[PDB]
Amino acid sequence: DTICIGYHANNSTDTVDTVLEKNVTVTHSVNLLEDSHNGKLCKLKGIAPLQLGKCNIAGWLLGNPECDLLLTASSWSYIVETSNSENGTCYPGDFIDYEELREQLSSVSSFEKFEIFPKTSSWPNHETTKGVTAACSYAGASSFYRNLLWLTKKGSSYPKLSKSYVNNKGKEVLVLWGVHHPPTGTEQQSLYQNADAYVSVGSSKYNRRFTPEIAARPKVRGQAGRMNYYWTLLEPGDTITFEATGNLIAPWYAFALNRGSGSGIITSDAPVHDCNTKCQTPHGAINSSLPFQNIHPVTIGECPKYVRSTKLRMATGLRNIPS
Amino acid sequence: GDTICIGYHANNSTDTVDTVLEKNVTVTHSVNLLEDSHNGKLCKLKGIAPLQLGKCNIAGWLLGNPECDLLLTASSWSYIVETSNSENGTCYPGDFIDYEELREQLSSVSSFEKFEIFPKTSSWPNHETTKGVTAACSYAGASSFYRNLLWLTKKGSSYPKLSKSYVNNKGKEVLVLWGVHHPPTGTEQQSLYQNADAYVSVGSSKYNRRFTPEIAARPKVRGQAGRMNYYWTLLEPGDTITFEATGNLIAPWYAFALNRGSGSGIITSDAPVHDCNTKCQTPHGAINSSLPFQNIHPVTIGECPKYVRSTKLRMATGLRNIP
Amino acid sequence: PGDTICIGYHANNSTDTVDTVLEKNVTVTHSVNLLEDSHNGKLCKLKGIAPLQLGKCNIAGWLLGNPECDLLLTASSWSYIVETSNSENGTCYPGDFIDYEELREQLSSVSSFEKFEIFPKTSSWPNHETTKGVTAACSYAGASSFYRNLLWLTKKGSSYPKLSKSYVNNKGKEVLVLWGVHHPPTGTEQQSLYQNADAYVSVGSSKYNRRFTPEIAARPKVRGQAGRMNYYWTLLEPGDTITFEATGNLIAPWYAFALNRGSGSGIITSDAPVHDCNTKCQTPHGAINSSLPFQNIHPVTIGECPKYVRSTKLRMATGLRNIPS
Amino acid sequence: GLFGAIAGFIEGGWTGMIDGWYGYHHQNEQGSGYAADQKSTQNAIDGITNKVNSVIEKMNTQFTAVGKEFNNLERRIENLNKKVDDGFLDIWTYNAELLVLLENERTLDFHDSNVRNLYEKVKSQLKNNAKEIGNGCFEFYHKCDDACMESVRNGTYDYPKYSEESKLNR
Amino acid sequence: GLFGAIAGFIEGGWTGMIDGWYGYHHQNEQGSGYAADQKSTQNAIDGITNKVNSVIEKMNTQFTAVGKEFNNLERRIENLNKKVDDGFLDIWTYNAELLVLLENERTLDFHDSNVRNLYEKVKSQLKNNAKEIGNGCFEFYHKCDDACMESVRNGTYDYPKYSEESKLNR
Amino acid sequence: GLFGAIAGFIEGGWTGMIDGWYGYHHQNEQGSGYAADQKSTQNAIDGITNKVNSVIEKMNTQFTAVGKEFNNLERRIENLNKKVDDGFLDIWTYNAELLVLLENERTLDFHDSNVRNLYEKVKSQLKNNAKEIGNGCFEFYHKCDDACMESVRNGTYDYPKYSEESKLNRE
Ligand SMILES: *[C@@H]1O[C@H](CO)[C@@H](O[C@@H]2O[C@H](CO)[C@@H](O[C@@H]3O[C@H](CO[C@H]4O[C@H](CO)[C@@H](O)[C@H](O)[C@@H]4O)[C@@H](O)[C@H](O[C@H]4O[C@H](CO)[C@@H](O)[C@H](O)[C@@H]4O)[C@@H]3O)[C@H](O)[C@H]2NC(C)=O)[C@H](O)[C@H]1NC(C)=O
Ligand SMILES: *[C@@H]1O[C@H](CO)[C@@H](O[C@@H]2O[C@H](CO)[C@@H](O[C@@H]3O[C@H](CO)[C@@H](O)[C@H](O[C@H]4O[C@H](CO)[C@@H](O)[C@H](O)[C@@H]4O)[C@@H]3O)[C@H](O)[C@H]2NC(C)=O)[C@H](O)[C@H]1NC(C)=O
Ligand SMILES: *[C@@H]1O[C@H](CO)[C@@H](O[C@@H]2O[C@H](CO)[C@@H](O[C@@H]3O[C@H](CO)[C@@H](O)[C@H](O)[C@@H]3O)[C@H](O)[C@H]2NC(C)=O)[C@H](O)[C@H]1NC(C)=O
Ligand SMILES: *[C@@H]1O[C@H](CO)[C@@H](O)[C@H](O)[C@H]1NC(C)=O
Ligand SMILES: *[C@@H]1O[C@H](CO)[C@@H](O)[C@H](O)[C@H]1NC(C)=O
Ligand SMILES: *[C@@H]1O[C@H](CO)[C@@H](O)[C@H](O)[C@H]1NC(C)=O
Ligand SMILES: *[C@@H]1O[C@H](CO)[C@@H](O)[C@H](O)[C@H]1NC(C)=O
Ligand SMILES: *[C@@H]1O[C@H](CO)[C@@H](O)[C@H](O)[C@H]1NC(C)=O
Repeated sequence: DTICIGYHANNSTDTVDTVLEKNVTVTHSVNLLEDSHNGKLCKLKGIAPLQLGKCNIAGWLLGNPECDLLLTASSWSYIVETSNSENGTCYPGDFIDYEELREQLSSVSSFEKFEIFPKTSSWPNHETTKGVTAACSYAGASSFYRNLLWLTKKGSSYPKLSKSYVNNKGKEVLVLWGVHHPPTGTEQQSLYQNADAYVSVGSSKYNRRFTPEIAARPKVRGQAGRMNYYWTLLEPGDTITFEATGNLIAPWYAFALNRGSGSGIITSDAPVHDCNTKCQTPHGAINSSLPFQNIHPVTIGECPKYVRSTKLRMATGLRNIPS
Repeated sequence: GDTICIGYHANNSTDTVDTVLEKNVTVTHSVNLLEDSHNGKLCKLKGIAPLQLGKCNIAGWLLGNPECDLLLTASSWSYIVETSNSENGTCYPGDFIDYEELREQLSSVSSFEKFEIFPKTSSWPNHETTKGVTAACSYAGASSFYRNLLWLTKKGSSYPKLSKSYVNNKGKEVLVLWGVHHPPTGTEQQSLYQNADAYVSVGSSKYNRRFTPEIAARPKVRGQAGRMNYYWTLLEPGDTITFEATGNLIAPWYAFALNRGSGSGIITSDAPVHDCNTKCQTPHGAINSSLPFQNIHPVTIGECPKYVRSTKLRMATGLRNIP
Repeated sequence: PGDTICIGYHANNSTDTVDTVLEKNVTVTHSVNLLEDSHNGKLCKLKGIAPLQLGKCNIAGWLLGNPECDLLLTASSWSYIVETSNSENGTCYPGDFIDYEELREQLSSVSSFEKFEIFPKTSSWPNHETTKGVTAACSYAGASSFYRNLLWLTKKGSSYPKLSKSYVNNKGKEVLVLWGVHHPPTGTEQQSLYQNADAYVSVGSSKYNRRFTPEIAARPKVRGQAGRMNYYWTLLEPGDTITFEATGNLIAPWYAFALNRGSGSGIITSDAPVHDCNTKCQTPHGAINSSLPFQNIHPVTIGECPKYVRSTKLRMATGLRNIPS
Repeated sequence: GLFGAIAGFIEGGWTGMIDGWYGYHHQNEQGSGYAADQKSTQNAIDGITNKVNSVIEKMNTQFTAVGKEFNNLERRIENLNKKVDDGFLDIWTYNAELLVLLENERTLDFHDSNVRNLYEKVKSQLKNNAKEIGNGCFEFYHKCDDACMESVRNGTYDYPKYSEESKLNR
Repeated sequence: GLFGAIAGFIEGGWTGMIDGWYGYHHQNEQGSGYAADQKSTQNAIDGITNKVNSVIEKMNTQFTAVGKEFNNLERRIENLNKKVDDGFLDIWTYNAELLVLLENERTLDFHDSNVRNLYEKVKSQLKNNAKEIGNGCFEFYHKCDDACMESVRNGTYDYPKYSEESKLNR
Repeated sequence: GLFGAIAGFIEGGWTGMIDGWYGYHHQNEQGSGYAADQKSTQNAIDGITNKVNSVIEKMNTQFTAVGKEFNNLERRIENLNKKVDDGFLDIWTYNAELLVLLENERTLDFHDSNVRNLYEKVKSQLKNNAKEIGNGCFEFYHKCDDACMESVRNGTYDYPKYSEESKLNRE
């Protein structure tokens, strides 16, 4: 009579690497590396992302006339730019501290847009109806940004304007404006009358003064002039005051901001869908409890840690020796 | 029958360790690698006490905000302490240019000699030196001003051009601070400085600026629609700094000859200062430990154990305990 | 008294030692060193291309064309750029080289260029003075001189009319354009040089746009000059145009550089001698020739190198404990 | 390989034994059969389950991480941000891969150890009441019915009881 | 455990043996007692001391490290600074916790091995002059006085000396 | 060591066995000599080669890395850059040193294990046809000439063939 000691074998074809030898077949193992996603852009906390489409952040917040679909946007789980996100500033110029504004937006989960300076009643002594350009066309006609107002001389006079807004919204307000720089002194005169024009913007914390920089530049979208774009975050209770004798592209609409965490701006050409996820990448969503993933380093939500690995399989059972 | 048995030690230890295969293993001996104790006090390093800013911050100290008078004598420290109430900084509203860089500079200063760079009573014979006070900087019931700067105004109905240089003969870097005032109106400009169109210029071997007042009413802060910007520079040994102005200069009065040292820093803490000594300081308290790790605070001054998020790091030295 | 067989293991005369967790300095029969600590003490070619030796010049002196840096006027291609501890010729006229550190960062991915006369001196400036812009601060060979790659324009007669001058980039690659802005110490010198008290310089391309206005301040002499000059640069993209407009104070581009981008280059500081050898891996102390994973020679490396660590030894046991006894 | 049992003095595994990782094959008059060892297997299961949960537990999930943008005059801080991201990624990739390699070696050796310990356990129960073959098998010097076998498996084998019978046959 | 001695074929430890980690308990006609094994315990103490010191020595101390301040237009670099601090903190917490986990496993197994090897050393000294009980104990076939016992403890047991007596009784 | 053989019950190594890591010394009427065990030696060489290569493979090479410069008003970012460079250097130095320490231990133990398993392999082949001395040696209870020895070395020793001769001499 006999008794033997022995160990399990099965038909497992799972392999793992060890330090002394590669590709060892084991009876059981577990994969620690997620390499699968659903190829879509989903909701988080059941909230849909904001798809900018052919627009970028600048085109959205300024209201580039190509971005009118976004006018209604007010809340999102994250923001999506695409490979075709080219509509931003349609009048050439510099968007001052643009990358910083993008970083700010990354912690904004919603806003309420409102008419900070109503076009019809804010500017009785200035022309509000002629500030359009072929650089920002819409429907084959010269136009302009929807959230800013290009003020010009009424008749032959641009009197000193002074306009203030007090922030009674109970939260931060994002105010955007521009300053225009004609290419010639006669153009400065046509638009604004005053050769020695200035723009001054002040709040409790912001304080800047701008003067026209008149010079011929290479034409960009037909324009030898430039417009620089500016922004500030006005704190609850604070006031912002504009004073100008020309060259002000005035705020028309502004944005009362709601801060939230875990949001962000991603770049992706993946389709938006009605599904819901805990973890989103620019390639697609992940539904996994595995500790690692090799899908993408950019993530929104709660995700496995990105690593460059192709295989992370941990042995749990033993060397498989079925002979 | 006659016998010998081979065996191992057991004792009354209740020390437990974690291993890969099993948690909370009781072992006969062990060493804790994790420091979790501190004395709750801010202590001296190398026998030198920290500088307690108290209700002031770094700006309030270097400018001499009138609420900061207890610091007027401070000359050397081991590290600098701000508190949750370090609120007194710039009392007249405006921007302190490169303020964060100045804080970083002061982080490698271990002492200084404060000196009267431009004595108030003898430096400014053609200008008014006694009227430069403001309700924005009130102290003890009266309008006042920074102790280390001097607000020059017109003498009678005249503010003639001033020109003033200082040569650095201190044998080390000198920190010089000044301001430029921007009134809210032409009326106040003329009232303070007489000259409607004024400037301030500052030049050294490395610094070069002409400042022009920017006259505009901003929202009132601390009762002021005007603004004052604050500037600073480090003057190298042998170099000269030259100030010229026809108005709007908040002149240096006191400057600081800097001694550089390493291993210093600024921390924020509400813990009390005491006459104790340590080699390692955190914002929660001092640490006296030769252990490799601590979970007390990531901010440390001196020679400290490495900060980790762990609650337990216990290394087995003896064996499994089986009594 | 029977036949016998014993089981045993190798010993030899190896003296190699390794450290282990439980025991230091264990002698083993075989082992492999993973830490490279040897170099040849020279600066070598990479891909068979020599480095550019700035010598007594620095990158500012090279690009602006400090007259002391004339031996570099012919440099056109390199594998990396070498500054030394005596690289002191740069901005001979005192002032600030704006975004200089950014320019240095850009140059780290430039492997060659073609210098060209962007605005020829003799024909570009018919209404301004082109021959009086020399200074004792930039003296060469016994005489007042100036940067080779810029041109200090001043007033002709009693007038400095508005200039406007453009260059279209037809080079098929990025063109690095440098210029300067002079800041006299007094309003009087402003008038004597440029006539216009209210002068400006504007520079614009499709993407770049900046206005410069003299900042006139009394200030000390540096290299004999109370004036200052600020130096500026921009990268003009293929097909784009740059336009200079000024009513004074412009130190105009004269020569500019069409750049060729290349990866894995950079700027190092080393006093080691350049030699006619080739390497895959260069550090400031010398070149490395090694297939080892780690090195403790220098954290700065150019090419394809082992990883820098502070270790003084990394020796893996491969054989067993050596017990010859 | 470390403990000499798996792929060693016990040359091969048993596809016939499906209810556990380690166990016994017995053969007597009353029949033959496979029987997993509940205790050894279960201790191996708790151990490995703990190993895996511990590996996973040390790995913080990743919360929102997205790109930053930089303008054409911020190339140094752009390159710094890139040095930071690439450096952390190199380290985590290294840590993940190395932890799996080393732990896999340890896991296979652990199973080897468990088999070996089970073998020596049985060998100490039986002593001279059986002889060792060299391949994980013992031949008894007495009749061991399924009751006896069972005793051997659950560690209650009574040696003295059969010591005389075995001494005789032996 | 990996080597099968501690909490293994030697069920438990000895609160009675206070002067070392490993040793012996004997009973003869002269009396009983515990005695630590100097050689074994000491080698274990040197090894463990070295392991602890190596761990500590690889963790170079933290020198002054404080927060940085950033203005309201420096959010990108403030966030970069935070990413760097958190990232290094993740890595060091991971490395510390993991090193202690893995080394603790190794230390326990080192001890287990030290006990196994001690038992095997005695076993090959005694050969068939004693019978193995199986619980870590040997019963001699001859009289083994205090001097004989001491020779077993210090590795100089004279097998031939007692082979004849033992055969007789065996 | 962990497995008790090297510097253990087999007290020292053999400078006379030059062609392998583990092996045999025999003595019989025909003569004496050393012979490496090819199977165990080659298995160890393969393992160790794989270990070294796996170590190197996880160390992707360093491409061009040159210093960044900062102006006098960029001290915070200069210091951030230094914190990053120092932090990564601390980590990589730590990983390289520790990996070599731990793996060196594992490697020596692997050798100790291979010697122990070779010894136990021979022991179980021979059984009671030889007596264990205790120092890694076996004395045969039967004559074992060169062909017989080679059968022990290549793992084909025939215990039953020599059992009767052995039993006569053992008693
Ligand atoms: C929303 O975003 C879209 C996409 O970016 C913009 O559409 C582009 O507008 C630009 C600017 O006008 C167009 O670029 C221009 O193209 C002219 C001709 O382009 C050729 O190729 C296109 C596409 O293949 C053809 O449709 C076209 O018939 C031509 O064959 C050039 O003449 C222009 O060059 C001149 O001006 C530029 C300065 O801007 C100079 O640098 C040049 O040297 C030269 O003097 C110019 O490059 C582009 O074609 C449009 N693309 C598309 C896909 O439509 C929208 O305008 C934008 N809308 C708003 C309001 O933001
Ligand atoms: C030293 O620091 C202390 C503590 O920070 C500081 O005392 C504080 O001063 C301010 C004075 O502005 C006080 O806050 C004010 O409270 C009044 C009364 O309720 C408000 O009306 C004020 O708001 C008006 O003005 C604001 C602009 O400044 C407007 O935004 C607002 O709409 C109103 O018009 C203002 O909030 C605060 O109460 C005290 N706190 C204490 C503890 O005394 C002190 O002034 C500092 N001193 C110096 C010289 O630096
Ligand atoms: C090229 O670089 C060299 C080396 O730096 C420059 O030469 C140096 O020029 C400085 C400034 O003129 C000299 O320092 C000065 O010396 C005089 C006394 O002789 C003193 O009065 C000044 O205050 C200052 O200390 C320095 O001596 C001189 N060194 C050498 C080695 O000659 C040179 O000017 C540079 N040339 C150009 C065109 O960039
Ligand atoms: C192994 O067995 C399963 C069922 O237990 C069977 O479905 C499968 O085809 C087999 N797999 C392999 C790899 O042989
Ligand atoms: C994700 O997978 C789990 C289990 O695989 C499942 O229960 C859950 O419904 C899935 N969630 C989504 C959103 O796909
Ligand atoms: C444990 O044992 C030691 C040694 O006998 C003794 O000093 C100590 O007081 C004991 N501690 C406890 C908690 O029993
Ligand atoms: C060690 O051996 C090598 C050849 O194997 C020989 O060349 C060298 O001289 C020897 N060294 C000693 C210690 O004699
Ligand atoms: C092993 O040794 C025997 C006896 O010397 C020999 O005849 C046989 O061919 C060998 N087998 C192998 C593995 O080559």
